[PDB]
Amino acid sequence: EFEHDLERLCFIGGYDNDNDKVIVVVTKNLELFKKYDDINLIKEAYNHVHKLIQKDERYTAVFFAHDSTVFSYLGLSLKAYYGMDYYLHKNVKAVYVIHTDWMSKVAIRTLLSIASAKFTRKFRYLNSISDLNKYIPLSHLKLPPIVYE
Amino acid sequence: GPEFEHDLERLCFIGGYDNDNDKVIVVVTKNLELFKKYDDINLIKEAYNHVHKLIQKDERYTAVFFAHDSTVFSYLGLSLKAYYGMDYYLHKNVKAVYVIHTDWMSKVAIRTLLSIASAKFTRKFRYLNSISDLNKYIPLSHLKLPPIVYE
Amino acid sequence: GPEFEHDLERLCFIGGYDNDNDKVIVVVTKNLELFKKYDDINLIKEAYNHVHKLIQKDERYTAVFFAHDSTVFSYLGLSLKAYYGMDYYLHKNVKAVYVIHTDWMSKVAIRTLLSIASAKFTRKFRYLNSISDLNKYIPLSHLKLPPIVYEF
Amino acid sequence: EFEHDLERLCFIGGYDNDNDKVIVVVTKNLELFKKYDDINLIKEAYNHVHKLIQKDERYTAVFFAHDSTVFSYLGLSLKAYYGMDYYLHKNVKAVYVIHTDWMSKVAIRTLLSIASAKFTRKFRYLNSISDLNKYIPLSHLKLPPIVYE
Repeated sequence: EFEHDLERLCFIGGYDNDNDKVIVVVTKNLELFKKYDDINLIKEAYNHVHKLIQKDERYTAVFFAHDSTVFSYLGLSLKAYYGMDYYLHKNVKAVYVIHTDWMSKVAIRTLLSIASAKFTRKFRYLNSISDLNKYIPLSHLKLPPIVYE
Repeated sequence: GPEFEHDLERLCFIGGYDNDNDKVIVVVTKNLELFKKYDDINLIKEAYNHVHKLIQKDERYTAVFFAHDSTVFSYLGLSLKAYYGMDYYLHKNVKAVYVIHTDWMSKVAIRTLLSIASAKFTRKFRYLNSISDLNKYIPLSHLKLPPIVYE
Repeated sequence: GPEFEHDLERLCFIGGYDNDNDKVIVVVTKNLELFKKYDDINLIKEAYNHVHKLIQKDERYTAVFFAHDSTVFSYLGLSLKAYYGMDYYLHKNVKAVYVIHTDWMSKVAIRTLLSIASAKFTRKFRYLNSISDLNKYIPLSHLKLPPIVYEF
Repeated sequence: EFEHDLERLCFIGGYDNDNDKVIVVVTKNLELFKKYDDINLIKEAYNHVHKLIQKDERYTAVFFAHDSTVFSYLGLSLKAYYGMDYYLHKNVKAVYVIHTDWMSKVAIRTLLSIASAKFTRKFRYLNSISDLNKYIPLSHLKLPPIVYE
């Protein structure tokens, strides 16, 4: 029975401290489904998550990305998570990706950081060293001569 | 070898401290050309490692990027791409970051738009290194976890 | 001046043809070095101008990015970024885009994620240069247009 | 009055051949509000547009971006368009942005080209020049000697 394989790829692991669902997906386990022939997978996957999250439920998603990357399993899991109906995106408290390779780590942090308004507000674009003196005193910094020419 | 770690310090270093006495780490972008002379090294990985020891896991700090003349490019482009894929704590804990470029608008017009179009969905995500880091956000006692987070 | 136009052709040129005799336009990325010598200029706008003369509107072609080098940069990210902000017809009409680089994944890992997370809404957009170009898609006779698209 | 300064920024300019609305936004016309004070502008705007597109209704949207960049007017009109309830994004058939400055044109084309799956499908990452031979024959190419060291 493959409905069991499909239950070790994605399952309800717990219920956090607010009593809302915490659904786990273990991306590396997308390899069990290679053994089947003439399957869809993403429709099987989509109707299964629909069985684990009904409409109106606020939940948390957690992706265990051990032994997968943006170019293999974690790529498709996340692409597939993005293709979900909007209510799944509206109703998540947070998505967690845990432990992937170095590439994908810095791929993810870049995407998240482009999206972090809290952070992109912190930038301040000045035209020369002179205009910095107002915020950080130039008498407080040892700098090479390159920054002065 | 050691010449490499010294070129790292000419690229990124603590220049001084502000009032409230916190680090002001500068990156003299330009100085990335010092690395063109090298054989095989993942520069960006070694550079992330250097910053990680310049600023420890909780201390508010300031960052400033110098890149005055245009050229091809000022490599300011690549320095902020690197800074954007850095650890999360380095973004939450930074007080302000100053770029000195003049022609900045042409650079960061693309990144301003990608930020505009960033979905509301993708602002919910957070990357974590080990599964222990997921505690504090969700207590792992509430959870059955797959056998791979165990030996 | 003329030296600048020559460094442009050393960077991006027509390389050859395939079948039915469609241009293969090579860009050797390591050749962005030639422009560090210069002062002033918007290199990115000059290169966009140069490609426009190398490939006319509706005409299929193949692109090849040569970046086998290493150190600070292969120049492949900077010239792929430049390629992504080119007019839509250059992307519709390219047959294939061969990027010759060893360590390529570590660069395009970031763009693969941004494409994954790109919304379906964003995919509905299109930039047009002039109000005239909109006629193709929605007929302008059907519409009241604000006086601003006019010059009474 | 002020409700009389919105129809000049957003109107149902007409209908396409398939008999669905087309909504014009003229991003420039957005300083007719610096003269008001108190006015929140963003919520009045959302209310106005909600009165031109009914919930179940497919439409087009065109942005006349004459005299605006990603750093003014056009940037806020798009940040605002992105802030809208999901049905406005599900329901558009297309979004046209017309005639902005060179920066923004390049910024817009870049975002769309990351989005465009048909485009990014066309890349093939070969490891060295030798592998290019199976696709484009090197008999056919004038190349500098650099591509061969």
